[PDB]
Amino acid sequence: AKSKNHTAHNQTRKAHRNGIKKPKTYKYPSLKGVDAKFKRNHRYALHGTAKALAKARAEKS
Amino acid sequence: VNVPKTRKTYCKGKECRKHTQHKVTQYKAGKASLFAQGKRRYDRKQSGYGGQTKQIFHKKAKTTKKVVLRLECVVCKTKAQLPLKRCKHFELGGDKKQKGQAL
Amino acid sequence: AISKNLPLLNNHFRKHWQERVRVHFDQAGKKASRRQSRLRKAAKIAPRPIDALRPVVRAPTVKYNRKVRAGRGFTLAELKAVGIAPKYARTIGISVDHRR
Amino acid sequence: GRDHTSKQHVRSGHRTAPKSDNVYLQLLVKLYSFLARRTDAPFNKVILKSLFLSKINRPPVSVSRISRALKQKGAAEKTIVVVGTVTDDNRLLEFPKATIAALRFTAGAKDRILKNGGEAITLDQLALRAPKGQNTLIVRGPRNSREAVRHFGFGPHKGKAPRILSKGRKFERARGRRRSRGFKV
Amino acid sequence: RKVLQLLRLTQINAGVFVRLTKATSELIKLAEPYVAYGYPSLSTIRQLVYKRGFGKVNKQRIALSDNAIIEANLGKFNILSIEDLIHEIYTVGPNFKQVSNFLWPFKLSNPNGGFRARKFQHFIQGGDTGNREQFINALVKQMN
Amino acid sequence: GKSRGYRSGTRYAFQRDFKKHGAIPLSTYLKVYKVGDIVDIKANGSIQKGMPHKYYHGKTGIVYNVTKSSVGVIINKVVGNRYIEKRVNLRVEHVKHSACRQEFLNRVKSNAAKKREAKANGETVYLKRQAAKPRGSRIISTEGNIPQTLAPVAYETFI
RNA sequence: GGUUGCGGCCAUAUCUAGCAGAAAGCACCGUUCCCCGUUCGAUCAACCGUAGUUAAGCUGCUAAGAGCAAUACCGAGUAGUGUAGUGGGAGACCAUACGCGAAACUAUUGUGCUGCAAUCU
RNA sequence: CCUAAGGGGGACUCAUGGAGAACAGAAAUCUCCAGUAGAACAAAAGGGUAAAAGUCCCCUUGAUUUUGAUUUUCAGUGUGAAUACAAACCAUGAAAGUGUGGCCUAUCGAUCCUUUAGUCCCUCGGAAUUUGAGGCUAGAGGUGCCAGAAAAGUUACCACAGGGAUAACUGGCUUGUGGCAGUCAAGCGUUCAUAGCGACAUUGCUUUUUGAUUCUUCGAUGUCGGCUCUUCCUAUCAUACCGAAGCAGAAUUCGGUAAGCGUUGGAUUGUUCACCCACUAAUAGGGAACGUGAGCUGGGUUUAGACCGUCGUGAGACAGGUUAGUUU
RNA sequence: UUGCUUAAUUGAACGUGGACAAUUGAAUGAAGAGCUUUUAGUGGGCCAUUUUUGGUAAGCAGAACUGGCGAUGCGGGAUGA
RNA sequence: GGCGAAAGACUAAUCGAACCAUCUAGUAGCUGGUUCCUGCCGAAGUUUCCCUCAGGAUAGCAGAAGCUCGUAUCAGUUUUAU
RNA sequence: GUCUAACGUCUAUGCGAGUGUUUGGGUGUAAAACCCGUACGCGUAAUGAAAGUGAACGAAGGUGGGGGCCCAUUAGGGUGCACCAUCGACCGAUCCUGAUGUGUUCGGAUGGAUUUGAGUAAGAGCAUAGCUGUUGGGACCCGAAAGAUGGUGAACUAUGCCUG
Ligand SMILES: CC(=O)O[C@@H]1[C@@H](O)[C@H](O[C@H]2[C@H](OC(=O)[C@H]3CC[C@@H]4[C@H](C3)O[C@@]3(C[C@H](OC(=O)/C=C/c5ccccc5)[C@H](C)CO3)[C@]43CO3)O[C@H](C)[C@@H](O)[C@@H]2OC(C)=O)O[C@H](C)[C@H]1O
Ligand SMILES: NC[C@@H]1O[C@H](O[C@H]2[C@@H](O)[C@H](O[C@@H]3[C@@H](O)[C@H](N)C[C@H](N)[C@H]3O[C@H]3O[C@H](CO)[C@@H](O)[C@H](O)[C@H]3N)O[C@@H]2CO)[C@H](N)[C@@H](O)[C@@H]1O
Ligand SMILES: NC[C@@H]1O[C@H](O[C@H]2[C@@H](O)[C@H](O[C@@H]3[C@@H](O)[C@H](N)C[C@H](N)[C@H]3O[C@H]3O[C@H](CO)[C@@H](O)[C@H](O)[C@H]3N)O[C@@H]2CO)[C@H](N)[C@@H](O)[C@@H]1O
Ligand SMILES: NC[C@@H]1O[C@H](O[C@H]2[C@@H](O)[C@H](O[C@@H]3[C@@H](O)[C@H](N)C[C@H](N)[C@H]3O[C@H]3O[C@H](CO)[C@@H](O)[C@H](O)[C@H]3N)O[C@@H]2CO)[C@H](N)[C@@H](O)[C@@H]1O
Ligand SMILES: NC[C@@H]1O[C@H](O[C@H]2[C@@H](O)[C@H](O[C@@H]3[C@@H](O)[C@H](N)C[C@H](N)[C@H]3O[C@H]3O[C@H](CO)[C@@H](O)[C@H](O)[C@H]3N)O[C@@H]2CO)[C@H](N)[C@@H](O)[C@@H]1O
Ligand SMILES: NC[C@@H]1O[C@H](O[C@H]2[C@@H](O)[C@H](O[C@@H]3[C@@H](O)[C@H](N)C[C@H](N)[C@H]3O[C@H]3O[C@H](CO)[C@@H](O)[C@H](O)[C@H]3N)O[C@@H]2CO)[C@H](N)[C@@H](O)[C@@H]1O
Ligand SMILES: NC[C@@H]1O[C@H](O[C@H]2[C@@H](O)[C@H](O[C@@H]3[C@@H](O)[C@H](N)C[C@H](N)[C@H]3O[C@H]3O[C@H](CO)[C@@H](O)[C@H](O)[C@H]3N)O[C@@H]2CO)[C@H](N)[C@@H](O)[C@@H]1O
Ligand SMILES: [Mg+2]
Ligand SMILES: [Mg+2]
Ligand SMILES: [Mg+2]
Ligand SMILES: [Mg+2]
Ligand SMILES: [Mg+2]
Ligand SMILES: [Mg+2]
Ligand SMILES: [Mg+2]
Ligand SMILES: [Mg+2]
Ligand SMILES: [Mg+2]
Ligand SMILES: [Mg+2]
Ligand SMILES: [Mg+2]
Ligand SMILES: [Mg+2]
Ligand SMILES: [Mg+2]
Ligand SMILES: [Mg+2]
Ligand SMILES: [Mg+2]
Ligand SMILES: [Mg+2]
Ligand SMILES: [Mg+2]
Ligand SMILES: [Mg+2]
Ligand SMILES: [Mg+2]
Ligand SMILES: [Mg+2]
Ligand SMILES: [Mg+2]
Ligand SMILES: [Mg+2]
Ligand SMILES: [Mg+2]
Ligand SMILES: [Mg+2]
Ligand SMILES: [Mg+2]
Ligand SMILES: [Mg+2]
Ligand SMILES: [Mg+2]
Ligand SMILES: [Mg+2]
Ligand SMILES: [Mg+2]
Ligand SMILES: [Mg+2]
Ligand SMILES: [Mg+2]
Ligand SMILES: [Mg+2]
Ligand SMILES: [Mg+2]
Ligand SMILES: [Mg+2]
Ligand SMILES: [Mg+2]
Ligand SMILES: [Mg+2]
Ligand SMILES: [Mg+2]
Ligand SMILES: [Mg+2]
Ligand SMILES: [Mg+2]
Ligand SMILES: [Mg+2]
Ligand SMILES: [Mg+2]
Ligand SMILES: [Mg+2]
Ligand SMILES: [Mg+2]
Ligand SMILES: [Mg+2]
Ligand SMILES: [Mg+2]
Ligand SMILES: [Mg+2]
Ligand SMILES: [Mg+2]
Ligand SMILES: [Mg+2]
Ligand SMILES: [Mg+2]
Ligand SMILES: [Mg+2]
Ligand SMILES: [Mg+2]
Ligand SMILES: [Mg+2]
Ligand SMILES: [Mg+2]
Ligand SMILES: [Mg+2]
Ligand SMILES: [Mg+2]
Ligand SMILES: [Mg+2]
Ligand SMILES: [Mg+2]
Ligand SMILES: [Mg+2]
Ligand SMILES: [Mg+2]
Ligand SMILES: [Mg+2]
Ligand SMILES: [Mg+2]
Ligand SMILES: [Mg+2]
Ligand SMILES: [Mg+2]
Ligand SMILES: [Mg+2]
Ligand SMILES: [Mg+2]
Ligand SMILES: [Mg+2]
Ligand SMILES: [Mg+2]
Ligand SMILES: [Mg+2]
Ligand SMILES: [Mg+2]
Ligand SMILES: [Mg+2]
Ligand SMILES: [Mg+2]
Ligand SMILES: [Mg+2]
Ligand SMILES: [Mg+2]
Ligand SMILES: [Mg+2]
Ligand SMILES: [Mg+2]
Ligand SMILES: [Mg+2]
Ligand SMILES: [Mg+2]
Ligand SMILES: [Mg+2]
Ligand SMILES: [Mg+2]
Ligand SMILES: [Mg+2]
Ligand SMILES: [Mg+2]
Ligand SMILES: [Mg+2]
Ligand SMILES: [Mg+2]
Ligand SMILES: [Mg+2]
Ligand SMILES: [Mg+2]
Ligand SMILES: [Mg+2]
Ligand SMILES: [Mg+2]
Ligand SMILES: [Mg+2]
Ligand SMILES: [Mg+2]
Ligand SMILES: [Mg+2]
Ligand SMILES: [Mg+2]
Ligand SMILES: [Mg+2]
Ligand SMILES: [Mg+2]
Ligand SMILES: [Mg+2]
Ligand SMILES: [Zn+2]
Repeated sequence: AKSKNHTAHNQTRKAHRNGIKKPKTYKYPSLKGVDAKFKRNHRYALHGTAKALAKARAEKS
Repeated sequence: VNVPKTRKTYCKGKECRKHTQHKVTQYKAGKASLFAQGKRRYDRKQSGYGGQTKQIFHKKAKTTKKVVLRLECVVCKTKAQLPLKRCKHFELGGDKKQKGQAL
Repeated sequence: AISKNLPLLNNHFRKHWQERVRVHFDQAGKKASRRQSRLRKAAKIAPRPIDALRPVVRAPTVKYNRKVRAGRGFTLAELKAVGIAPKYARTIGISVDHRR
Repeated sequence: GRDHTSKQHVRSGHRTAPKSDNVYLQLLVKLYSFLARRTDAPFNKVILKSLFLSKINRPPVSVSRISRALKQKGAAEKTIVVVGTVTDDNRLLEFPKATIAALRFTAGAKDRILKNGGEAITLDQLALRAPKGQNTLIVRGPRNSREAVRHFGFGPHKGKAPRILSKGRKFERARGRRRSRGFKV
Repeated sequence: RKVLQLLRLTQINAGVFVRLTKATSELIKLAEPYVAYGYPSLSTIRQLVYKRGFGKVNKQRIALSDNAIIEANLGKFNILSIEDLIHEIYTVGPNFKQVSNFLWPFKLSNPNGGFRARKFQHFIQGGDTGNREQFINALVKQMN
Repeated sequence: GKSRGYRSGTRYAFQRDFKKHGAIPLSTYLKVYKVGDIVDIKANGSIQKGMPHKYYHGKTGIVYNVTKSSVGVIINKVVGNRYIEKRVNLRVEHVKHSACRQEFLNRVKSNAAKKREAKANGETVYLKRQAAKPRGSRIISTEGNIPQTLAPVAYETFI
């Protein structure tokens, strides 16, 4: 038998018809893998932060 | 490979929840029961005519086995299992190495 | 044989299934003949009703307890309570169930 | 010859007409083809486009969502526009008096809107009392609650629903979903 | 190929105006084996814009047959006439980018009198590609 | 037999610089990395824990996680026809702040100071950067510099 | 400015051979009951600051010094290299065109700078 | 492969050289100086390492527990391996710290079944108790063709689907090999490089060798040799005319123009090739699908029968010998 | 704001409020950008320049980038993927 | 199965397992073929796994349907900084 | 390259938290058309091996965008469905804690956890049809060498016998 083993010919053509596209960026990236101790605490700081801001607006209504 | 007959590792028993001293023994596979469902099914399948019904392994390649240590806690008698790497030789509580001695 | 993201099917068509295909072309014809037989039975035995009186019984199982449906026959105690003998009751259009 | 920087002869990829041959749905687009062509009001261009959408692109709008949409600040008398069917919600404890313009109303929805003092009008009746869509509020149904979307983008560690006909412990639960049976993805 | 596409040179005998910076110069260096370029005279610019000048209006190639088209598309850049556009191109003005991109790429014919015997070699070595500098005016006269 | 191990082909990439082997100067351990910082990755062959893979040697990215002795960096790696976000855990010995931030943050401050001063002066200033433009006209004086005429030299053998 | 303690960059700071070094500091230096460690109070441990010394350490200077660092009408726009031709040459290879452009070599110059605290002729 | 060759701490500095010390010498042990690593770190090699990662000493078990994230191979599936944290429990050190196996890059294994450990928890479905069995979580027993069937031969009695994706002829590229020829000229040639030769080198040509390759042909191009017959090439054996000689004659040898013209009869062998006998002016070498089988012949090779030797337990094998085997 | 961190009133992350207005911070281009579902054929390749490995070499075998032929006619190279 | 003074010979021109009918339209990763027109778009011989090497699955390349929006912010390119 | 059973995507249609008359019953101008309803299927709850448990802190949450609509007066503000990114809350499983109590071994309140589910978070489905795609079927059409079951042959021929 015996055939072609390997070639990257035509592979950059195929990647550039519709790809080699940069991913979109968002204001909030996903926090997967950030330290758990900080992430647990970041929950309490934000919930408490929301409490303070909620009261400031409830006064101003 | 030389492993001491005692070891201080974590004990998962709820009474202990800590490092205790553990007696080290080599794990031994138990005798195969005749009433395990797979043996019950296997005996029924082999019965009658048809010959051998389940495959028989032949193409052995490994030359060792994984040695398993049975760690029994002296406080609560909870057993633990630890697999070791593949060793052709293994002793439990052998003579410890003496470095510096002559031949 | 396996391709794409599809559910795996269980299509039991590995026997000689085509020798055992019952197509109900005679649904309307059998309906009509059943109606004619039923009319025939009624004209045969009029004015006695074609249906025996059936009891009312609780459905078995925890799923159909709430429902109640027509049984097979009135029990011997029930017929005793209305003073009808089972042998006589079967002759006046009443169904009997010795089992219930 | 040309070195094309883009694909040649490409259709727009948007519906320019309803796929439906319902003669009465095309009469409404004829009204809003005229309105989108001539009023400069952005509301009318959205309605003409929305009349082309397919059934899965016009999810049913419950009357509870309109109730929640009417509970926005300063929205109690806005006119609700639903290009599709407005369905009933028997989980509501109460419904306000409201004017709702929709393609279709279910019997519970129409009864409940009118029972609570509201109006259930069609989109042509809307185009006369609001030819520029003044003081309106368009409500769209949930697009991603559909069952087919559960299986979209399925793969390892993707968390989507397998396409499967039966459900139970014997159906695609052993090897690849459990560390005691090999791996988990 | 990408460089020529970014210069809006996507056919043979297509012409474009480039303001010389360093970025655009290195661009032209990349396209050098495939282009003939040079320094255009004022009359060459006028002849190009008058005969083959077209504007890109709502993605359409429209002849510059009246100053109102130019005003309606470049009045925010103080271009009210074909001569304002020619002046803005020749003495490269503060709004050269907008004025040259509004201009559809010029579609010239083949030269009346032909090219050299073999085009695709530098103008210095007897070919046609590369920088010919003032003889681009003679070439545009041949091709426009 | 093909060999494609983790550190294959890193004979020269993971080497220390010539006459720069040994202990790490402690400014490497005194630098402070915050989430959002841009850092270059360059593997230290002498620290084997937390080493980046050879792909990330020479790549630049953003810190997303800060741990006891390491930082997490987001790299976009090309896989076929798109980019994939790679999240690499790196000890700080293999990490350095990217110097491209401080120039751009300096261009922002300079733009702000001149703009507020033209506003103070009631004038305008133009802040967009420009590529180098062709040089203007000029006059060459020949006092002490009369042109010297050169000619091509004949061929010689110097062996 | 010197000196000590802790340092940053880690030879412009290293190496070799000479010479010099006020004040203070550092150092060598004296002793072995105690804590401590050694075959050995040599190292390490403790005590005295008392008996002595800048001999050494250290610091500075000297050397067509070795090494190191920097610079360049040094070499050299050389080697190499991206791009081009229906260029040369049987070929090996070479020239030209639009660009980028070394290393060795040579010459010259230099031989630590500095942060915190304390201290001194 | 390793209870240390793992983990922590501490102390020391390795290869080698010089100069010295009873037996003692090139190598025993001791001392000083020098010593950027020229050593050692299990095992291949690379990287890494000097108040250490190396050598020695002390203490230990982090080679432990729960599961998540990530990197490499990647489909961004699995496996292996690794990285950084979270929550425990520990080791070590005065401490800061470090430790989730081996300084880093290789050292390994699914479903089904069994076995052990854990939780002592769920089920055995009319209700209980106790055995037994079945479940949930983690290991082990293994697939080395290592993403993982349960597996010996022969066919010359043979069959089928195909394949010029692939061998055995010709043909095509190449020309190592084979064959033929040059240039330089150290030597040979009584003297004398070149009458005739010519080493060490070096440039070529040819396709009458064998290799190398697998482009054409496997819905078939009849595969050896001989016989017959025609033609072509020249690198010329003879014959014609000539030049050269270490050409006195005779003979011979080298060379030019030259393929016009000829180049045989036999023993043995299927032979091509070979080797003899003999004639001859000479008995040159080749091509034309290794010319030439609807031209022949069919001796060889290569179906089926059969014998022997060697091999095989055997069926059978032999590119070994032998005999008989339809040429449309 | 916090249950994380600092000797701390120190920091970390996420925030309230305020200031910096179209030269909102290089060039060139952009028949616009982003997103989703579903499915075909294919999974023998070959060639040219250049880099390049084995081989004396091959119209030989094997890789790298690009462009091509395959899948493509047309003018030229007589003829020729 | 027969029969064989043995050739795997003969057993109705059929023999290293006769003939007839059925199971049977046996299976085939291998051959061959596969029927009207025009218009637009338009490939792959590459990745990974497979008793995988003439085959599949998988990703890629391609078409179709669109959907959310309307210059938002993208690029097989340059410049500058690093 | 067909038909069928069961399916994936898209589209049209009816109704819509429901939906599907046709198994069947009624009826008929009689396989049609017209009508009926109990059940049942799918959907409206998930999760765990199972015993079992079982979806609102809040205007059914917050942040950055977001068409449309509203107030404006370049600009700006308000309201922001669908949808995108992100951080939370709720239900099931797993692990930790373990209140009053108790058939003293049961019970599980409360508070937690880089864990986990094909879930909730003001329903979206059901049904019919069409193209295309999937699987089983002879399965695009034609094609083996073979395997099995039941039968017919010694008029040829092989061998025995009998009579010539
Ligand atoms: C005599 C002999 O050598 O043959 C034995 C056979 O007797 C044995 O049969 C056992 C039989 O095996 C099986 O039925 C299969 C089960 C799993 C498959 C295979 C055999 O075992 C595997 C292979 C491999 O491990 C082994 O190989 C198992 C060895 C074993 C030995 C005794 C009991 C159980 C297992 C994987 C680890 C998983 O388990 C598995 C995937 O291939 O199971 C019954 C319960 C036993 O009675 C029965 O053992 C006896 C006494 O006869 O199976 C082994 C594989 C054979 O080697
Ligand atoms: N362990 C041996 C096996 O146990 C059998 O009997 C056992 C069973 O009846 C029961 O075993 C249960 C079993 O039902 C269930 N399916 C699995 C569960 N892990 C077992 O549990 C058992 O094994 C675990 C493992 O170490 C032990 O910790 C535990 O004490 C023991 N009860 O408990 C018994 C052991 O205590 C037979 N005694 C013996 O023949 C068989 O080989
Ligand atoms: N002249 C060389 C070449 O010869 C070839 O033809 C064949 C012959 O030359 C030679 O074949 C030989 C044969 O001569 C000889 N007498 C018997 C041998 N069995 C044949 O083949 C042998 O050689 C070939 C080639 O390496 C290989 O297949 C193998 O080694 C062997 N079978 O090798 C070729 C293939 O077998 C080409 N057809 C030709 O075009 C080319 O010129
Ligand atoms: N024909 C070509 C030549 O003839 C040659 O022929 C040879 C002889 O026949 C001849 O010799 C002479 C000849 O020159 C002369 N003109 C005639 C004379 N009869 C010959 O004589 C010769 O033949 C006779 C008769 O048979 C003999 O008896 C005598 O021995 C022999 N020398 O000269 C040659 C000397 O041997 C040779 N055969 C050979 O060189 C070559 O074949
Ligand atoms: N002085 C100019 C030079 O530009 C060079 O590179 C410049 C370009 O040539 C280069 O562009 C490359 C391009 O060549 C390559 N083929 C594709 C790659 N995506 C581009 O990369 C660039 O663009 C991407 C986004 O597209 C950005 O991440 C980033 O700006 C840059 N890496 O990146 C730079 C543009 O940003 C080098 N950076 C450096 O030698 C030098 O700065
Ligand atoms: N050695 C420094 C490294 O070089 C980088 O970039 C250098 C080269 O990589 C870069 O080369 C670019 C090339 O990337 C790009 N793809 C094509 C461009 N023509 C080349 O640029 C070249 O030509 C331009 C003018 O055309 C010159 O300015 C430049 O010096 C020259 N190298 O030009 C730079 C010359 O120094 C960065 N300058 C620097 O930050 C980095 O550390
Ligand atoms: N009741 C089970 C079966 O349902 C079949 O019918 C099913 C199909 O006709 C129909 O299929 C629909 C499909 O049309 C629609 N576009 C999407 C929907 N997911 C499918 O439903 C599917 O999923 C449901 C479970 O959710 C399964 O029970 C059903 O078998 C399966 N076809 O939905 C019905 C729901 O069951 C048949 N009547 C019969 O085979 C059997 O009764
Ligand atoms: Mg292949
Ligand atoms: Mg291979
Ligand atoms: Mg039995
Ligand atoms: Mg038996
Ligand atoms: Mg049986
Ligand atoms: Mg059996
Ligand atoms: Mg077995
Ligand atoms: Mg066996
Ligand atoms: Mg055209
Ligand atoms: Mg919901
Ligand atoms: Mg997850
Ligand atoms: Mg099943
Ligand atoms: Mg695991
Ligand atoms: Mg003319
Ligand atoms: Mg490690
Ligand atoms: Mg070690
Ligand atoms: Mg150790
Ligand atoms: Mg140490
Ligand atoms: Mg050395
Ligand atoms: Mg040496
Ligand atoms: Mg997580
Ligand atoms: Mg992965
Ligand atoms: Mg992995
Ligand atoms: Mg590996
Ligand atoms: Mg590990
Ligand atoms: Mg600690
Ligand atoms: Mg730890
Ligand atoms: Mg582990
Ligand atoms: Mg392995
Ligand atoms: Mg295993
Ligand atoms: Mg199991
Ligand atoms: Mg076992
Ligand atoms: Mg089991
Ligand atoms: Mg029971
Ligand atoms: Mg029990
Ligand atoms: Mg092996
Ligand atoms: Mg395999
Ligand atoms: Mg494999
Ligand atoms: Mg054979
Ligand atoms: Mg025969
Ligand atoms: Mg071939
Ligand atoms: Mg040769
Ligand atoms: Mg020679
Ligand atoms: Mg001589
Ligand atoms: Mg061949
Ligand atoms: Mg043929
Ligand atoms: Mg023929
Ligand atoms: Mg022929
Ligand atoms: Mg001749
Ligand atoms: Mg002659
Ligand atoms: Mg002739
Ligand atoms: Mg003869
Ligand atoms: Mg003869
Ligand atoms: Mg030949
Ligand atoms: Mg022949
Ligand atoms: Mg012939
Ligand atoms: Mg013949
Ligand atoms: Mg012949
Ligand atoms: Mg004839
Ligand atoms: Mg023959
Ligand atoms: Mg013969
Ligand atoms: Mg013979
Ligand atoms: Mg024979
Ligand atoms: Mg033989
Ligand atoms: Mg004969
Ligand atoms: Mg496919
Ligand atoms: Mg495929
Ligand atoms: Mg091929
Ligand atoms: Mg193929
Ligand atoms: Mg093809
Ligand atoms: Mg072409
Ligand atoms: Mg032509
Ligand atoms: Mg030619
Ligand atoms: Mg018999
Ligand atoms: Mg035979
Ligand atoms: Mg016969
Ligand atoms: Mg057939
Ligand atoms: Mg096209
Ligand atoms: Mg396999
Ligand atoms: Mg193969
Ligand atoms: Mg195949
Ligand atoms: Mg084929
Ligand atoms: Mg229902
Ligand atoms: Mg639901
Ligand atoms: Mg709470
Ligand atoms: Mg939860
Ligand atoms: Mg868990
Ligand atoms: Mg309890
Ligand atoms: Mg949670
Ligand atoms: Mg068929
Ligand atoms: Mg058959
Ligand atoms: Mg069989
Ligand atoms: Mg039979
Ligand atoms: Mg007879
Ligand atoms: Zn214990």
